[PDB]
Amino acid sequence: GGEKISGDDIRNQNVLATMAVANVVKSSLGPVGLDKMLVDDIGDFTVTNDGATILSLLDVQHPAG
Amino acid sequence: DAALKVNVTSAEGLQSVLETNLGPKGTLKMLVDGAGNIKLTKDGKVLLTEMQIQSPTAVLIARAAAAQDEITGDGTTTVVCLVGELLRQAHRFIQEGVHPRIITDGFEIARKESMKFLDEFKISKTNLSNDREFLLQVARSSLLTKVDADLTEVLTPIVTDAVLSVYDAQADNLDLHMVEIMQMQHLSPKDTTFIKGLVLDHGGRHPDMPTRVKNAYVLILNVSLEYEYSSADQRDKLAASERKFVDAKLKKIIDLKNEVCGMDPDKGFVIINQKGIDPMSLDVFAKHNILALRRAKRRNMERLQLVTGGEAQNSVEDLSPQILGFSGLVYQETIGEEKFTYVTENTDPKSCTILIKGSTHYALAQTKDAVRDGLRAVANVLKDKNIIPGAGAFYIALSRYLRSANMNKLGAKGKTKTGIEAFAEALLVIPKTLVKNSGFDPLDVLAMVEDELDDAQDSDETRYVGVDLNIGDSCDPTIEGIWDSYRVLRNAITGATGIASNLLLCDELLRAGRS
Amino acid sequence: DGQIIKSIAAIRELHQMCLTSMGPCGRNKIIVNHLGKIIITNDAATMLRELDIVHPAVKVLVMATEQQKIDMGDGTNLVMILAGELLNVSEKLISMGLSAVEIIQGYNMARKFTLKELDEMVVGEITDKNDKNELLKMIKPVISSKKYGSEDILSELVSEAVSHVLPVAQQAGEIPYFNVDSIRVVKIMGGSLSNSTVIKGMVFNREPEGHVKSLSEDKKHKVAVFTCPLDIANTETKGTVLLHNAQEMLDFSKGEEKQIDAMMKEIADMGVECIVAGAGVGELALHYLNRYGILVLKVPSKFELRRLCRVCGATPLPRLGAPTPEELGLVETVKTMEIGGDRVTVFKQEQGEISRTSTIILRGATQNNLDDIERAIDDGVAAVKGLMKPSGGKLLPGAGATEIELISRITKYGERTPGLLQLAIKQFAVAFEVVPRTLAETAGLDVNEVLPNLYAAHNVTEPGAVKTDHLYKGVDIDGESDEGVKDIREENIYDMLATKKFAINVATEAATTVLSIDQIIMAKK
Amino acid sequence: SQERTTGRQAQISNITAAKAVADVIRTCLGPKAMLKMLLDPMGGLVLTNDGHAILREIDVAHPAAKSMLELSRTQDEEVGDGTTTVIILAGEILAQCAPYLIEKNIHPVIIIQALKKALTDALEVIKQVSKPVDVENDAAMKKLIQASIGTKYVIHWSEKMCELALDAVKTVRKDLGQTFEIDIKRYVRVEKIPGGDVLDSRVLKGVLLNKDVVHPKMSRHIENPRVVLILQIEEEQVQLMCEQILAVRPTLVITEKGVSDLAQHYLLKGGCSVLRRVKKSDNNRIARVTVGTNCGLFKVEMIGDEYFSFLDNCKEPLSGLQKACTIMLRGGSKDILNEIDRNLQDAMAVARNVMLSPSLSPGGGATEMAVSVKLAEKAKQLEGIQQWPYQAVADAMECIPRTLIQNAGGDPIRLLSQLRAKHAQGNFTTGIDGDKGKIVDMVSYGIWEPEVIKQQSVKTAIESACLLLRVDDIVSGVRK
Repeated sequence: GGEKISGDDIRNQNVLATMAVANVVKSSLGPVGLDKMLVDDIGDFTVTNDGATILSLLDVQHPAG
Repeated sequence: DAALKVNVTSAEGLQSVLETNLGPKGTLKMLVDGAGNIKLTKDGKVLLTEMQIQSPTAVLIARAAAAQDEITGDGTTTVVCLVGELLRQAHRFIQEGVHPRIITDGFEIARKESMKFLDEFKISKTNLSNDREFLLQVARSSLLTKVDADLTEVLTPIVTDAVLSVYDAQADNLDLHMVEIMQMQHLSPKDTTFIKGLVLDHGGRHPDMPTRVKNAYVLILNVSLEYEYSSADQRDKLAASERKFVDAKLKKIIDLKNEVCGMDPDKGFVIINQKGIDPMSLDVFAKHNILALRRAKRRNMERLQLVTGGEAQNSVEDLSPQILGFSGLVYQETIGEEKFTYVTENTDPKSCTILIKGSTHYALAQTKDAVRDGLRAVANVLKDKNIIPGAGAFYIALSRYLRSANMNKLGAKGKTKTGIEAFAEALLVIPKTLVKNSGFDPLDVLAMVEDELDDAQDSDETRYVGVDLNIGDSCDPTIEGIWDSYRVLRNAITGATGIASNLLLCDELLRAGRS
Repeated sequence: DGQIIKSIAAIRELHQMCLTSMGPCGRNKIIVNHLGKIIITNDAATMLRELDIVHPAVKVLVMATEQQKIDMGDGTNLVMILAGELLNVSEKLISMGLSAVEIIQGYNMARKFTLKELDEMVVGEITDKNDKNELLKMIKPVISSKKYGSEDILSELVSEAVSHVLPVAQQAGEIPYFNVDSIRVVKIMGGSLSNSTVIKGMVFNREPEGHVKSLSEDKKHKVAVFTCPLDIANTETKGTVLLHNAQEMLDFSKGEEKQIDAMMKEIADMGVECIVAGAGVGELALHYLNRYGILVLKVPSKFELRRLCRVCGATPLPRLGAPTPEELGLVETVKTMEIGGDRVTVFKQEQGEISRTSTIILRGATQNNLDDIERAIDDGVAAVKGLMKPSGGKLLPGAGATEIELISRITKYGERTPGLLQLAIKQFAVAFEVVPRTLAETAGLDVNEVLPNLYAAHNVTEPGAVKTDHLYKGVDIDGESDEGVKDIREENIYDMLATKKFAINVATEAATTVLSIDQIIMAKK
Repeated sequence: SQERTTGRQAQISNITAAKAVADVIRTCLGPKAMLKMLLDPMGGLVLTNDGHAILREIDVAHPAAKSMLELSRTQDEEVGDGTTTVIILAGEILAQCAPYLIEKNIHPVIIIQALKKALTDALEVIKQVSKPVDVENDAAMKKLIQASIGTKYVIHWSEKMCELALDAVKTVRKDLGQTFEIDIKRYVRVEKIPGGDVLDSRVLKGVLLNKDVVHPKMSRHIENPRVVLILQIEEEQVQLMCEQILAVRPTLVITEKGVSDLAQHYLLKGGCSVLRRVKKSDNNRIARVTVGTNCGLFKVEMIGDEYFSFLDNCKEPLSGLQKACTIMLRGGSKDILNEIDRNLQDAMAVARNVMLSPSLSPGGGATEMAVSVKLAEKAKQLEGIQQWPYQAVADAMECIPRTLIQNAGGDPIRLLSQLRAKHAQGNFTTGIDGDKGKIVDMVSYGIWEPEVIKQQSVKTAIESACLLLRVDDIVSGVRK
């Protein structure tokens, strides 16, 4: 149901896209960090420092991440 | 009459245009076009020129300012302000069923009664004694309505000393006698300096031109100085003959200059041409100590006759000692790519030259528009010795006589009374706008003015009560020194009545033509 | 409504970019115009000249920087930086609804007090203005106004060229002569930055196409400036040849060839080895000069010839004939030499005779970096104009430490004058903290710790004593800046009195100009 | 979907979320406050001064402003008293954190450290300006309710309206003997029936049963109405209940449904008045007080709409706990009755907070000026990194009375300059007059509020700003 990608793009486009998502969650590292706002689209949101909660609700279109 | 309110509502938005530009405490509005011209000023003639308008009724508003530019030229905002208050009263009283011409006829009666009380409110002053205290106070109120207080203190003695140069025992004031204003970019705009003599706008274009001279001899020219076969021998003779036309005139300049005194070339001499100059003439002008120019103007040459008695010559045929003038001292300043010559130490100069220095174009545009509008307003003050107390004292005082009439001036019952109460309250919007531009409450200030006028009228004492916008309290126009000319206010009320009858008497809007 | 939204949002767009344009840490930016020409410079005032700006309020502030180039032009990017901070303080007052009249009076009362405090900041006037020893204190911090890559070479070439490019006299008063063209900017790619030196001669870019034999030892060259091209007298219009007999047809070509021969021979009779020609040179002239070996000069229009007026000292003469010594200049040696790898016409004078002018050879690999050097050369002329025009430039604490002490002085001015404007002056008194805020942002320092330490180092004046340490105190730009507050006089970092005098005076009216705009009326096209 | 903001864009979008709304609510403060209009999805409008329904109907595109409504609900559930002078404080903080956030490159956690230290010094100021008063005097609470009702003309009816709620206040109380005067006023329900006069409301100390008796002409007196917690079917089944209660010989009858004809024979032989079905929630009101005994008197009244029943215990103990009662509100018109309910229903929380903290904090902008001076005094003493952020907190409390001045439209600089002297140095009772827009004594003019009003607000307001400083990235458009 689609095409395939080979070459150095897999070692780069898949890794760089993971680095882009990985650099986002680095702001919550340590007590001196900050917390991310997770909006539920229903009018309420949950601001938490938990990495398991943020990455679960975060949309990821790359299976490598 | 379904289309009657169409032109009334569309023209109502024209008041907010100049509303903030009225009064000494008013502010500025920026208007910039696509040609690169930045014009920041309170003048309405510039703001109504390139600005696109929607309602066509704004064209008649600009035509009403045509007569205000000749008579006044400054403080023309009150023309549209009286219309804006009328438009708010338009749909008010007309909705009651009163015919629009009935209200218009009421303004004609109120205008005739205003001129009767106009002579009693004004204070006649003597312009022969040349009172400095009166001129400094009137010029101060005019400068605050255009520029800020920084340029007000500087230009106050400048405008005062400028109008004192033009005067006579017959009260002859020529507006075209003192006109030319020097536009230069130097230092800061606040450094503008007044000069009682004459200033030249051109200077030597060659390093060998005279740097400093004392007695200058000006030679004025107009017509263009720049000039434009069987064997090659004819080509050399035609090109050599091109310089014979200029060299023939150079030989006459050498002999006629040394005619009077040729021993010491330590004085000044100047040749002024309209078009380009022949580079071959610069060799003769350098050794003979002759100052030359390139691309010089014309009208500035006519000012030598009004001071030193000079003459502006066109062709090269007529050369007389009357053309060559004299000067006590000459100070030549080099600014930019064009040197500037100053003529000082004049015997009895009859015209003063305004030297304005500044930074850039928009910095000069504020002062250039203020001097031309401020000088013509003060020049009209010396024309008519009758002076009207300013600061909106007449608009409030005249309303008191109009609100109470009864058996004095009545006419029809309710037909004329509608126009009387309309015009009486139509003049009260000006002091409300003056306070609104200052940021205070216009009603609390007006309430104290009405209470002051009631105490002064009941006490049986003649007093003029104004409005001080700086402290937000009442004042006396005589103490503060705010005054107005007779022709300014008389033609403003009469001019406002004529322009008011145009919009009120329009019955319907019609669209006809080829699409 | 125009000041709340349109005015603030449009000015703050370019205000964030100007934060890197001031100080020794100033950063370059890439700006491509509509024509496609790339421009790299660290001066924001140079940016605004070539930058296309739409919103008028920003265009008004551009003209303020152009006036600074006429007077100072050294570190004048604060005009855009200070006005942005003054609007930020005013933005708090706009939301409160404070009257714009009280704002205008706030700068007017502060400007009168600021100019009086500048007269108390002057220490150690330099009256020599000649030798490099006294000018080193003035020139060295001016070099810091631009790229810091090499501060030794740029400061040495300017201090050395004093006796070269600038007029030299025993005692020169009454506004001594100075010109922006006293230093020619020659950009030649290649060579190290250390190879740049000052040459008393002149260099032009062109290749002689002839037999030219360079005369070096004997020197003694005669040069003259010619307005018209070299040929027989030519008709400006288009004539018509008249041919009848064989005498007119055969002698038509011989007529123009023999006349130019005697015309060019009169120039050779004066021993003229080189000329100055503003116009082109005909083909018949170069063919006859092959025997005589006389130079021609292809240089462009007189804007280049204005430099040769001081060098040679010759008056342009349209006719050729036999130019008198008044129109004959002097040059020691004319030879085509290779400086930066290319062969160009070079006038090399060991000991020459030249009037109030010289040149400085610029050696660098990157041509884009040479554009910033040209702006640095204009700062050298600006430093001369700053010394020559006023009675003196005195000295002022540099590195943006001038207004740090001025904050404590103006803050007292508001307290000493109670009234409704007492709180308005205090808001404009601390508005000068943007200068250390702007530099420390590009210095890699945190303004949280550093800025209060700057106030704690200067205090009021000093501890109890008779002395001034605060005049010698300033922000540190160095890898050791984390240690504390470094001094200045030890490194001889100074400023000019006229630099902040003309900048604040213009910025006073420029700040009130934008705040005086009620609404901006625009139009199509 | 992403909708993520990083760098400087994250802080700018979150500050401007509640910044535009803060300027809209500036007309909701003070007795001179305006009335906001709302637009629902159905096109209708609701005109009220209560900010609870204002933020609920208005849909903000930024999710950061949605917490302010939830933060407003916390103050409404805990206090919910005089939201005109209270709930506006939720938006006076983030607006004052704007001047220095990104410009100084200060990390939000550094600001959080200054936020925690500001709460410590704020708790000492709340109880410092408070003064104790007699807790047993009901006349002091009469003038307190009259302060929050000034948005309407009900001041003429305030004599009956204030005594309507205050009679229930002293009626309940008493959840503890010693350690604090906890009570629950939710058991007292206010019924609003259009028509009639406010004087028709009957309230006193006891349990008010709102229902009727068997017949309207039945005897209106009972000696000791002791309380105890188609035709053929109703007469047989109900008789097995009401008559069965008579085993302990009470003179009062309480049933779920009405009384039939057969039951009237054996119910009336007891020599007293028989009470038919009682409201469901009325059984929970008497369940708190009390097989109950020691009931002093019974009374029944007759009026067209509904009828009344009076039940007076008059002795709870023989300790004990709170009593519950009922209130009926009869307005002059239909539109008048529904609008005045906001002031009367909030009167329960007015006196409830008086029992909590008998000390009284100064109102009318005097509390915000007192805190602003104390925060400005401790700023120069602490210094350090907190100098800049902790000083801006003092300016946040200073802009709150500026909003009250906005109703008058004058210059706050003239008033605030005089408040830095006569208030801080002079006394804590100095404040801004609401009616005249001048500086007068708050206690002498009659503007004052309980300590719980300012204590549970400012403490909650400071803690509400924590969520604003913890924002980093926003993720939406996925699921939940």
